[PDB]
This record gives sequence, C-alpha cells and structure tokens, in this order.
Amino acid sequence: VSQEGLKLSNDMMGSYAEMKFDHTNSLNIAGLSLDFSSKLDNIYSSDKFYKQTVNLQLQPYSLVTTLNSDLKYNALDLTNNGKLRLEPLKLHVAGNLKGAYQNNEIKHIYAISSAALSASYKADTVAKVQGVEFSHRLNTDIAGLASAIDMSTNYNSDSLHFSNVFRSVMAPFTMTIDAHTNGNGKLALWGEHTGQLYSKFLLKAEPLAFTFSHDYKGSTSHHLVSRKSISAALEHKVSALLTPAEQTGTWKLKTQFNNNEYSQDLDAYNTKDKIGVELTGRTLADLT
Amino acid sequence: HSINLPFFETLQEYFERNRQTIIVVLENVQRNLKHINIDQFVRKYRAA
Amino acid sequence: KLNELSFKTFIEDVNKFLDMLIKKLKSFDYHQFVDETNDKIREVTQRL
Amino acid sequence: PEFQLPHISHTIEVPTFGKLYSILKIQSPLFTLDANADIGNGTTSANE
Repeated sequence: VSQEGLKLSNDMMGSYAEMKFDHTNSLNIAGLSLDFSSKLDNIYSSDKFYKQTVNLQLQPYSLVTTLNSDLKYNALDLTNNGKLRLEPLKLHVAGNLKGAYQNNEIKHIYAISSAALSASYKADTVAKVQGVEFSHRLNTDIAGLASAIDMSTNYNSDSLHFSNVFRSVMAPFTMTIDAHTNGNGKLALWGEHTGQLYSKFLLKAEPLAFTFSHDYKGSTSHHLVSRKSISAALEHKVSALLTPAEQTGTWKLKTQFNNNEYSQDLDAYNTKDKIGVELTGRTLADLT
Repeated sequence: HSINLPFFETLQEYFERNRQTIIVVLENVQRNLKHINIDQFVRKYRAA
Repeated sequence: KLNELSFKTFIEDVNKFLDMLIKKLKSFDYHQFVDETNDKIREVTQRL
Repeated sequence: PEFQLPHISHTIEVPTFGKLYSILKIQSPLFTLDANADIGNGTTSANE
C-alpha cells in the first residue's frame, strides 16, 4: 500500500500426477482506474480440463469486461465468450456460445448494442444434429419503441422441410402483417403421407379502417396399404373490408374427400343501403 | 329522411338570440375599452 | 368569432376538421414523419 | 377504402326502411323447394 495506491498479487501453485492448478490474481490500484486479472487454469487431463479467465478494467467514464472460459471432456466440449463494453448511454454486448459433441454441434451468436437511445439486438441460433439442420433467426434492430419484428425459422429434414418467414411493424398508427408458411410432409408409415402445407396470412390496419385476408390451401394424399388412395384437399380463403361507412366480408370454403365434395359460398354485406348474406350449399355424396 | 323537431327550432332561435345579446355586450366592452385611452391611464398612474 | 359561430355551422366545421384529420391519419407515412421529427430535433438543437 | 362520414347538421338523418325479402332455393332430385317470404314498409305516405 502506497500513496500511488494498493497493489495485491497472489499466486497459488499446486500439482500432483495428472492434476495441475495454476492460480494467479493481479489486483492493482492506480489513481482513478482499477486493473484486475484472474487467470485460473485447472488441468485434470490433457483432454479433461477447465479454464477460466476474468479481466476487468475500470477507468473514468468507461468499462471493459472480458470473460473467457473453456471446458473439455475428451468426446465433449463447451466454449463461451462474452464481451461487455459500457460507457454513458452507450451499450455494446457481444460474444459467442458454442457447445459440441462430435459432429453434433450448436452455434449461437448474440450481439446487443444501444445507440441514440435505441436498442438493437441480433441473435442467430443454428443446430446441426444427426444430419438435420434447424435455422431460426431473430433479426436485427428490435428497437423497443415504435419497433419492428422480423424472423426466419427453417427446419430441414427428409420426411419434412418447414420454412417460416414473418415480418411486422408496430409503428405508432399503421399495422401490417406478412405471414407466409410452407410445409412439405413426406411420411411412409402404412403408406405414403404427402402432407402439403400452403398457409399465407396478411393483415393491414389503420385508423377507422381495417382489412385482412387469409389464404390457405390444405392438401394431403394418403397412399395407405390395402390400395387406399385417400386425398384430403381442404381449401379456405378469407377476406373482409372493414370501415365504419362500408362493411363486408367473404369466405370461400372448398372441402373434398375422394369423390365426395362440399363447397359453400359466403358473402357478408353491411352498408348504408343494405345488409344481406348469400349462401350456396352444394354437396356431392356417394353411397345409397 | 331528415327528422326535425320543434325543439331544434327553439334551440336555434334561442342560440341566435343569446349570440346576438353576447355580441352586443362584447361591442359595449370594446367601446368602453376604446373610450378610455391607454395614455390617459398612464397619465393617471403618473399623477398617482 | 362570436358572430361567425352558429350551432349547425359549428358542428359542420367540427365534422369537416375531423374528416380532414382522419384523411391525414390514414395517409400518414412513418418515413415522412420520421424525417419531420429529425427536422424538428435539428431545429431544437440549433435553437438551444 | 377511405373514411366516409355524411355531413352533420342540427337535423337528424334516417335512411327509411324499404323492404325485406327472403329468397330460398333447394335443388335435389329427391325434393325441390322454392320458398319466398317478403315484407316491407308502407312508404306511400307518412301519415299512413
């Protein structure tokens, strides 16, 4: 301890056979700034060990933090790294986390920063296990106020591949939805099962006027054993224009099973002049 | 089809009468304001 | 303004302004408004 | 679609009811139905 400031340094070395433990902590005090570093490594075997490294630096109007740790168990591994920079009103958080066991590995990316009093965030997660990928992405610039959302979720597999994309904005007044989903289903248990997915949803809203439309096609063919050719083909689409002066809607429902089909036609009307609905229930059926 | 009532007519008549009376009062106020000049007010203040 | 005022005309003017405001809101653009906000922030900074 | 508000005055507005009619059709070789049910307002005069 001196007029310059405190200094503290400590080292503890212990080892025997496969185990070696090298621990050191350097604590220095200098003026209006702090310096510290703890570099600790715990080796139990060449492929079986633990590493920790913490390094903190304090200076007027700025913070620097570094965190790096490493763990290994021969066939298994885990690593993580996180950066932290902070100064008045400015935040910058970034790093990596990665866990892996042989081929099966998971990759994660995280980066959070705040500038101009607006918070930005990006995360990326990808998993590749047993020859199957999953790609779900949360995109950048989720501000937090008058914000926006974007996403990209993708699953890939032999029996099934699924792709989902979404975008929407929560601005002060106007609203919008752009939802688009696609799924191909292939399955063979007790015959082939072709699960096809066509789902589109869109919505737009604004003061004193709302509108939307759902667009879905559902078709599935089942080639089950015993020469059973079964096709389930559902097709519904929706829409409606809404605003105080004029109001109406439409709903087209087409459903069929093999040779038997039903279709209903609906149109809803609500306007200054009139209100009315019209329905056409047409059926096709088998059997006596 | 427009639905009008005698109450609406009386409402409009009384509204017009009250507006006319208030306009008269406002004109009286404006004339009273113009009557005593600001410089004469300052002169009275200086005398005080 | 008192002479101008009339109940039927007053409600008509209010409805007119409300319809104008609705038209402005429904045509509201966030990019244009954001640029206007940047302009106003720059104006405030320049003033101070 | 844009917003539409009919103007507002001291008078009340009413779109008079004209008619109500039901149109029904059923098609099947087993049975056929065609039923119509209609009712409306008497708009010849207000006093009646």
